[PDB]
Amino acid sequence: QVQLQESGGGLVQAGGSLRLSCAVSGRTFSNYYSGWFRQAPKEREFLASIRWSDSTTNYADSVKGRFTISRDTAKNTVYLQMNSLKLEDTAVYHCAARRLATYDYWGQGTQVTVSSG
Amino acid sequence: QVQLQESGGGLVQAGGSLRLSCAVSGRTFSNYYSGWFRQAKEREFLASIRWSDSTTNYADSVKGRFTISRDTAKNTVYLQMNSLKLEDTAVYHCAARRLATYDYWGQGTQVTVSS
Amino acid sequence: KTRPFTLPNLPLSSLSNSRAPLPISSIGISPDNVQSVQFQNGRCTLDGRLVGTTPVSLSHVAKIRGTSNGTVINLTELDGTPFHPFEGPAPIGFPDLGGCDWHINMTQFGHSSQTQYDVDTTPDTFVPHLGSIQANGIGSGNYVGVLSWISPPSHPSGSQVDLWKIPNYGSTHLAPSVYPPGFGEVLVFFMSKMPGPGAYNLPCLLPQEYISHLASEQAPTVGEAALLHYVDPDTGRNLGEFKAYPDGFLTCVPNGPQQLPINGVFVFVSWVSRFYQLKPV
Amino acid sequence: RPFTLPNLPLSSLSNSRAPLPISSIGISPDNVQSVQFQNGRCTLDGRLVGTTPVSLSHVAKIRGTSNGTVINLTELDGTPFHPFEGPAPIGFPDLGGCDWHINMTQFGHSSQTQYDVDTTPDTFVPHLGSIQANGIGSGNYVGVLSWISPPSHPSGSQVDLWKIPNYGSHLAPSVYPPGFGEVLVFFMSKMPGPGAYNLPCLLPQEYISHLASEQAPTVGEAALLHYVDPDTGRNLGEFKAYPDGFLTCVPNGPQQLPINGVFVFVSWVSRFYQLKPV
Ligand SMILES: [Cl-]
Ligand SMILES: [Cl-]
Ligand code: NA
Ligand code: NA
Ligand code: NA
Ligand code: NA
Repeated sequence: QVQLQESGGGLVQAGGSLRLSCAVSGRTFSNYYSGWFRQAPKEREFLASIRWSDSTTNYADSVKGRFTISRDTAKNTVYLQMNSLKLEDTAVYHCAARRLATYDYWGQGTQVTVSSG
Repeated sequence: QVQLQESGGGLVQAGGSLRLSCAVSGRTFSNYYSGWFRQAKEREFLASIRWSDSTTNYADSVKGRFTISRDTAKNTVYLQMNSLKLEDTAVYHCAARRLATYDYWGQGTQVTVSS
Repeated sequence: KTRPFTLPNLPLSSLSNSRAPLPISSIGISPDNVQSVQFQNGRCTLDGRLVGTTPVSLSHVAKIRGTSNGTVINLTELDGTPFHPFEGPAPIGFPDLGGCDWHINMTQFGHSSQTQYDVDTTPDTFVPHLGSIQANGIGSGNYVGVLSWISPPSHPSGSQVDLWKIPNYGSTHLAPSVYPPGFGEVLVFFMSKMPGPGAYNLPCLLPQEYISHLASEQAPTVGEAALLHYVDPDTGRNLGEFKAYPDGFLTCVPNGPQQLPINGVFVFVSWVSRFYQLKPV
Repeated sequence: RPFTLPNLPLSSLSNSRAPLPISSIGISPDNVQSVQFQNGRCTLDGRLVGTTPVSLSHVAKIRGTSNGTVINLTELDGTPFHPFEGPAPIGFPDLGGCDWHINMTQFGHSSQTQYDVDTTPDTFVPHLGSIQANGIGSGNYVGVLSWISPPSHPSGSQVDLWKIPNYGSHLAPSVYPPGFGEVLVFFMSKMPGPGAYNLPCLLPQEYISHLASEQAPTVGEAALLHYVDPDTGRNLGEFKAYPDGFLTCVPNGPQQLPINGVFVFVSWVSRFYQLKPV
């Protein structure tokens, strides 16, 4: 089965940076979009996607210029580099995969808590 | 537009015969199925024919008595109804299906069998 | 008719042209000299009625089948059953690319090898409406052929590839022309790259997978036009308003659609009147 | 969303392992105990598996750049193919047990070229992104499977389209008959070439694009289907579709059924639901 596993969350000071990772395994399809979502307690919010083959990226306005998505094809891992973190960025962050237009595969999520100190 | 036009209905005596025809015109697709139906409660399928190879399919109620055929030059489908029974009284419609659904219908023709 | 109108929830660049078995690579509009189109493949109404030579499956698109005697190819239906000339243009699936020479890859059941069949659609021998086309050197036998690549038409000499045209099937009752409907709207086409000695882009009115969806669904056409949004599947953002018309074509008002990403999804919003004014794309 | 299948006659639909019309329903020979096709794989809730594309325009095709010795593969839209745990780029042909003859064309160039593919040698490694050029000159090409012939190796072996090729030097999973007298059901197409070849697949391609769009939740262990005559509405045979994306029946067989019928969903049932023999 396709498996997505996030890592890298935790407590970070507002204005700081955090890098999340998503390990993709069990994949039989050669191309797809990897996406990062988050959910606060507040419907789930799309943040960023990257096409596996050519690394085409797509960002939500909420994070454009602060978050950067990338992927390592040798390690089959997708990353979300989150800079200038805001208190409102506190959420559980999920990676997901869409083979066509729908995100059918989801990781379990990693909590990110942005603190004032 | 695709047009189907029946002819040949009317009054017929029991034990007799009637030949219905259905002229198909305005068609841009080269192959399809033509079917004959009748209704007295619910509509009853009687026979269908594939345009290209004349493959037929009949309801058990009429097998051996009704024959469906088609003339590719006249673009006409025929329903030959022999040894007619009182229970054959109904309004008869021809129809055409490009795929699995009969989307095109004729206006219908009344067939009245008397004894 | 059990379900309201919908379009597949599939990204456009994953779908196929309906005039050749080619992936969709862009959205396009026609050049200024193209005032209407009359494609015979890729024709399906919004309530699921196929028109012209259009098949429901891409496995029948831009294909021929028939028997060569060395001089002519006598056409059949693609499953080998008889083709009966009629008021319409050609057997189901027959290629409809005007304005070019065709190069059709011919194969056989029960024989090795493939053969390239070169088709000029302009001569008096090209009469698929009557069931025959010139063999142009294809030896006697039974063949199935699929369009492989194209080149400029052999006649008139020096003319350019023009895929907005259809071929001269006769020596014919055709699926009807599609016209821009007014209100500043222009026809929208799904484009595919076609192999051959140029930068050829083949337009069609509907992706093939839309056709098989509409033909199965047969959703009631309950308005004069279906308002669509072209949506980003990640963000859900509306990238542009379009109208789909019952005869089976889309329009927009350009500001254009050629600059839109090709990985979006067309989504039905509402039935509207033909007078509904679109926001420019 | 309720589960449905397209209201389209089978003989109007396409194989999902090659761009061929469906010409019959079939069952496998007794020696075939499972299948593991990599194209034509889609779950009942609409998840593609293996190399399966949603569109026939991508089925049994290759794309890449020859240097005269190897073809370095790309995705079919020309963007990079990245070797991964799986078998090959999306759309790559999955016909084992034969040599392939692929019709190669080029954007911006005239002509076509037949590419002859033995899938057995050490150089056939689409899993690692390359296959032998076997005389195809340098350039960028798109290829589609055109015809097949007996496999070059093992010497003298005959065509066996129940097999998949040796992609390597992680696959869509195998499909097994589930018990209760049930056998796998296949949609067959005539494949060009010198023999009388019949290519089986698990699902028509148009079913795949339907399921992928609908994504109806799989609310039972099996979907009871009827194969229906569109003229009379008569049930010609009971079938079950299973979540991984395959059909079964109990033969009395399906090979004698007319090919112009329609599969219709009837009800979700348990995996143990006993079918009437066809
Ligand atoms: Cl069809
Ligand atoms: Cl795809
Ligand atoms: Na124009
Ligand atoms: Na003929
Ligand atoms: Na002509
Ligand atoms: Na190998």
